[PDB]
Amino acid sequence: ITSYAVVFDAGSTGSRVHVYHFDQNLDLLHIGKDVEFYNKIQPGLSAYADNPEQAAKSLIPLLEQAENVVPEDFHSKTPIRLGATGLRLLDGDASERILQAVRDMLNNKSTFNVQPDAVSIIDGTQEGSYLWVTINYVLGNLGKRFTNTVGVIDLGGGSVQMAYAVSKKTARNAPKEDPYIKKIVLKGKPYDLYVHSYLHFGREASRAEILKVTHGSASPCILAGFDGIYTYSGEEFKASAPTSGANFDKCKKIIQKALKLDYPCPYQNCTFGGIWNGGGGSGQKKLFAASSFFYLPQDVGMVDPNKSNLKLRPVDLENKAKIVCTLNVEDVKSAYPLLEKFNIVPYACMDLIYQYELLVDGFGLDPLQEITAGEKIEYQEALVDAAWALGNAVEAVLLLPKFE
Ligand SMILES: Nc1ncnc2[nH]cnc12
Repeated sequence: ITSYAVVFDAGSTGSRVHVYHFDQNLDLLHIGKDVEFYNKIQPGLSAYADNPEQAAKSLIPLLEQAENVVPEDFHSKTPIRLGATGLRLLDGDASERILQAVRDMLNNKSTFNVQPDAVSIIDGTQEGSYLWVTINYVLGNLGKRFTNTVGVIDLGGGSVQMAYAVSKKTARNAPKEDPYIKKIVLKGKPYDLYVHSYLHFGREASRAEILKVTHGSASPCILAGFDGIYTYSGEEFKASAPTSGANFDKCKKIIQKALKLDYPCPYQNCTFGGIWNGGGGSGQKKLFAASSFFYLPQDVGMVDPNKSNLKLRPVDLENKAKIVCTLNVEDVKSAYPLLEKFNIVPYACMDLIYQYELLVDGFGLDPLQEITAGEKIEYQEALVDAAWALGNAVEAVLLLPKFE
């Protein structure tokens, strides 16, 4: 009558296990006091790049816990999956050896149902599409017409993803690299998901794009009182404020350049960089913005304490940057200790204007349109990570006979 699912998320600095218990209607059942069992170990699979057998072994305590959580009679029919990030940055084919060692370990050490596609790297558009499933699952939209689903935007470190449901018309029309449409059937309803991952335009990566605009020169995107170097992907970028410090107007123009808003559009309409926007529409009217779209507001005191998401309009980011872009590093460090925790005080103005620009100029959102940003989303009384794991589990369970 019910089904479990076990999902590993092998991130860059640790590995996490999620176990879910779905009832007959695909609603999550509590496990203890949460809507999942969750645990984490460190370090991540990357720490064992040189020893793949040990990378897989790192996960064994988590697996054992998952084995104890799922009652033994269900084990045979319970899917287990592992999604890895990052891990691609590994030299030679250390990436693939690790994934294979994981497969071997799951096959040797567990009783769970390991499918051929169980262990993989979750790219870019795959992540965006799983996040779309997580969010629309949590909100009870699966099986509804595409127009009642909530599109997702995820500002990762390296990339930003946009995922939202479209018409079969729009899908069929889609331009002929990651394909722009991902077909997924959820609760028996086929969806055509517009999906795109923008490499270089994640939170960390975007700073490098921005600083490239000014080459060896000071940048007005940098706060007064920092004159340093930004390192991204082993490249150094000069990051020094001009004499007058940061400046919202000039930083914004630099950001507009960095985004390649003016890149010619080979299709009907584009976001930026010549990328097709997927045509917009009802599927993109309600949005949930994940990861750094939440972290930044949280770090500049926009979010109520003890909260994992918030409603905001993009104008809120612009208005925040208008103040923050007048401040220096000491001012911002004192105002916003979380930026100091994360070592990104100098980039406060840049980060805000970037998010405002990306949303409005880039993705064509109305600056007054409310969106939800969060790292977690409410499900019953609990919070679910606004990430790919749950969506991955949902998809896995939906392949079972019965769940349909
Ligand atoms: N508030 C935060 N800022 C930056 N990175 C994070 N990762 C998790 N929480 C974060």
